Parts: sequence; C-alpha cells; structure tokens
Amino acid sequence: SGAIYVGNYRVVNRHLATHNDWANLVWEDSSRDLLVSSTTAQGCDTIARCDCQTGVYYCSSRRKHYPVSFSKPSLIFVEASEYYPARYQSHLMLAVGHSEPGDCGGILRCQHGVVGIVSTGGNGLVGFADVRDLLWLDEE
Ligand SMILES: CCn1c(NC(C)=O)nc2ccccc21
Ligand SMILES: [Zn+2]
Repeated sequence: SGAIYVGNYRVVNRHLATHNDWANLVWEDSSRDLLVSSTTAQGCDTIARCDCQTGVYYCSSRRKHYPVSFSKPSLIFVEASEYYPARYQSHLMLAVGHSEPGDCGGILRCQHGVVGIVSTGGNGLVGFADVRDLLWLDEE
C-alpha cells in the first residue's frame, strides 16, 4: 500500500483505489495502474521533473529502502499478478529488486523528488508507475 500526497491530490495504484477515491476522482488510467483523487489537506510530497534513472524505493515486504537503477518509462509486458492478468502496462520503469503485491504504492524517489510508485513485481524485478510526466499534479 501507499500513496503520493502532492498539493490536494492523492496518487494511488488504480487497483488499490477506494470508493472514496472513485467518488472524488480527478484522473485514472488502467494501462498505467494509476488513479488520482482530491484531498482536503495539502500533502508533503514534491514530484520529480527529470529523466533520472537512479533513485531509492521503499519495499514494505523488507521494511527497507533500496537504491536502484531503473529503465525509462515504457510499454512493457507484465506477467499475471494477484491483482492483474498478464497484460501490457504503459509508463512503467523496471529495476532489479524485490516486489510483492503488497509493496505496491511504495515511493521511488530521486534527487528531484518522487518519481513514481511500485506497481509490478515478480522474477526479481520491481516495476514503478512513473508520475513525472503528469505536470498538472503541480498546479490547480
Ligand atoms: C523534496 C524536497 N527535498 C527533500 N525531501 C526528501 C524527502 O528528501 N530532500 C531535499 C534536499 C534538498 C532540497 C530539497 C529536498
Ligand atoms: Zn530526478
């Protein structure tokens, strides 16, 4: 589990969005596994605006933050998980590391701020849904 809290936006994995998220929906995209809802209180996170390929992510199933190198966001085939069938996911970055389903929502961060959230795992990789292209998260 986990979210990004930037201004009055909550960014969550679409597959973990709650009824309150859907009832307060700003934007969602199944192909990216992202959903954005509105918040009362302003959030503590800053979104990265950059093309970094190194950062640190939180792994809840290890209670650990790991430094990783990761691929640039792209359209990738993802094998079946507990929460999605085998399918193509867009805006996905991969790193070598540990990721189980419950790790979804952990933040990947670089020197510029939050890059994305854990969205995929299995076969010794961790996949992250990028948010750095969502420039509208920083305004209105
Ligand atoms: C995102 C703001 N921010 C953070 N934040 C964290 C969590 O590390 N570290 C910074 C270092 C220098 C300048 C700004 C910085
Ligand atoms: Zn960066």
